[PDB]
Amino acid sequence: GYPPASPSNLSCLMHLTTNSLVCQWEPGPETHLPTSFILKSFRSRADCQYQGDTIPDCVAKKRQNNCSIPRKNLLLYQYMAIWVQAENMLGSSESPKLCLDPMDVVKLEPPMLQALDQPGCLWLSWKPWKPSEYMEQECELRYQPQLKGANWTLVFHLPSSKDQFELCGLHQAPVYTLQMRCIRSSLPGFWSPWSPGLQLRPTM
Amino acid sequence: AGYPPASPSNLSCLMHLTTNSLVCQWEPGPETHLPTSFILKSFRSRADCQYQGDTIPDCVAKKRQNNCSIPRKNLLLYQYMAIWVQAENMLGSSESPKLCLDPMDVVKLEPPMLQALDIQPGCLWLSWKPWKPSEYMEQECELRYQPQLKGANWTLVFHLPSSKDQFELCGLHQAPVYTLQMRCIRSSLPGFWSPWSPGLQLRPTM
Amino acid sequence: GPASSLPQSFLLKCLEQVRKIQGDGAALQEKLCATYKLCHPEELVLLGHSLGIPWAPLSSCPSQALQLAGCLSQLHSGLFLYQGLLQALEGISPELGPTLDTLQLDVADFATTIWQQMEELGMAPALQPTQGAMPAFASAFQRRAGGVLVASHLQSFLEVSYRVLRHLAQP
Amino acid sequence: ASSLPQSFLLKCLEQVRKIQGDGAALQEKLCATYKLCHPEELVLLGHSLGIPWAPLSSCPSQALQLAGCLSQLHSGLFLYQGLLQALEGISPELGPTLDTLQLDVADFATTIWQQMEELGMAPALQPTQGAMPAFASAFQRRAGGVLVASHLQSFLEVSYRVLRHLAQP
Ligand SMILES: *[C@@H]1O[C@H](CO)[C@@H](O)[C@H](O)[C@H]1NC(C)=O
Ligand SMILES: *[C@@H]1O[C@H](CO)[C@@H](O)[C@H](O)[C@H]1NC(C)=O
Repeated sequence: GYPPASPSNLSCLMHLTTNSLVCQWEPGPETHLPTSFILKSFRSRADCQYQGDTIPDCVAKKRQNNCSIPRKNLLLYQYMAIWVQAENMLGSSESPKLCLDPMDVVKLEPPMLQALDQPGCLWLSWKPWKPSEYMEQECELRYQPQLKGANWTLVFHLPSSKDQFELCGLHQAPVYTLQMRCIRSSLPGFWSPWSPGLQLRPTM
Repeated sequence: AGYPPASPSNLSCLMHLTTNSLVCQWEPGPETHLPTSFILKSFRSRADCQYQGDTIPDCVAKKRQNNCSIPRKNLLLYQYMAIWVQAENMLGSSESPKLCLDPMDVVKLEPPMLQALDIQPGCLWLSWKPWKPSEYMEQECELRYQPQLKGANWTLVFHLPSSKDQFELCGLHQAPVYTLQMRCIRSSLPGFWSPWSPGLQLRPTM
Repeated sequence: GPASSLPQSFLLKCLEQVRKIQGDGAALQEKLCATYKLCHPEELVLLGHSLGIPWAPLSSCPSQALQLAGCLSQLHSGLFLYQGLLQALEGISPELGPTLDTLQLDVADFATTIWQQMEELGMAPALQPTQGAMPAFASAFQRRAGGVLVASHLQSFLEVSYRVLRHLAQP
Repeated sequence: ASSLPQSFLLKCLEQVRKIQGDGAALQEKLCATYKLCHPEELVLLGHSLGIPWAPLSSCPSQALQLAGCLSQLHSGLFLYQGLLQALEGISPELGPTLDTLQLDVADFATTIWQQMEELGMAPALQPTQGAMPAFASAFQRRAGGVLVASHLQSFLEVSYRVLRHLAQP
């Protein structure tokens, strides 16, 4: 059949690098006719019941099944209704409306963890991903002696940055792997990915 | 006629402190016309429900009832568990996506016991204790008050303690009668707000 | 920084379990006093040695913050012990079976909860707590007194635990 | 216990920071692009160009149990919202950087207003824009930028302390 069906798994992430809300969806059945997807939206208030100012439609590029709303069109720190509409020569379909505040779906990148510049000790230092430095963050640091049995040891609720952080109790292997990830403190947000593994050597 | 089962949706669970059991309800979709059966299945897990722990006894649904209850004796409170519902029809089977919760994260709260106090102009004294069955839970409350008038506007007080022996609220000069209500929520952990307590209509002083 | 080897959600749930159980033991102690006018554990003090009511220590808690494997380990052994003592009371009596069963399931799960957390973070000792030596409680009275005592010890154990946990919750 | 919901105060603190980072970006650009690096050197022009200082009449708690402190925070943000608009972009090299700062200030002002309405704390007399200083020449727009950025910055440093207190995370 050819009627476009209601799209799904619609998600949006606020990209601080490009300062734009990026939304991606699942079209489904590969129709054999000239179809088109338009990311539609309007400013609203919490719970998205107040049909506010219409935000310019974002027409998806030809192959790509995603569109980006430039920040010049968003009102940060206020809710908005977003949905995608499929227009085909034989019908239309819409996705259920999503209700978010772009700042609640900010895509974070891992913090800058480094060995700083005592027996069985290590000194660390970390600063957050600069574009998000304005965000109060909380981080987890995970460490393990690099051995055949991958057992992760955690430190929770660490600050977004530390000039020098002395970690000790590291004598179970000559070298340890360390990673750190962060998340927005006290407000909605997703964890960042774990930073690339740091392989450091504990002072002998 | 006859059609095979549709994968159940809008599956939710709430922990009832009154009955001390996790109650889950779902949406079965299109009627099938066939004697169909639903079984709430689950297993204890860990956060993110990746960990495949112990099997909790299946909970089979009474006919036409679109909900099942897991008794406390079968739950391990304060640890996550994976829950899904399964539809078995003479022409097929379907399952809902798996839900991951800790029974205690979805406790269904009832409003606090707010009462006036049997004791300067425009004052009121209040007292509140939380809903007894949930007294072991640290809660935070919001109180709303408004003068009884032409489209009165709600005035709020946030981050109130779970209980207060006497709480003085003053400067209430807009009318001879004010309405007050209070609702609570679990503090610092997952939980839904309770409903607002039934309106108290109290007369300020003077 | 306010670092800690324990997640905060976990610590807050522990504090809530402590209160829930503290409220369960209170109910049990109320019942025993109402039903059998056995109201002051102090009066029964000497029967603890006589009956062999074990004690659960907490020596490893006011002296560590980012290294707490020993502290959780003890909290668990203790809760595990009282889980056994309460079981030994064989329900005390029909009138008390319900009240005590609530208390015992709540204590068992709290102990279980603590174990599984220790496993997840990688702390669980290879040695599962060799279940403590379980008391006799040979008569009705022994069960009734034992109950008052066990409840009294559980209570003291949880007051200390509450302080230890409350502290960890803010590092 | 407060008259304000913690989530609001926490978002306020984040907008202040976001905005303080936007102004730094601006001041960096002006210093990089036109070697205009020390606002102290332009101090005297706050007079010639008529650039006001947004007032924050010690707002810990006034005749208003918060109704007012927010009122001031909003008036200030509202003012800088205007001053930044008067700079008519400064120049093509800076338009982007300034537009970001301007939008972020506008929204923060909006956000505060709407919260005030939700709580019934909104001032009774809605703000009418004041006499906006004109930035005639390119230089006036460039120096004006450095100045407004510098005032906004001092305004946000105080606001952060005020809000940080109301919160106590
Ligand atoms: C939804 O989309 C995300 C992002 O593309 C994907 O990783 C995930 O597996 C999808 N989940 C479902 C249930 O479709
Ligand atoms: C999902 O199911 C519950 C239980 O029947 C219902 O109360 C709720 O309103 C449903 N969702 C929506 C958006 O109605």
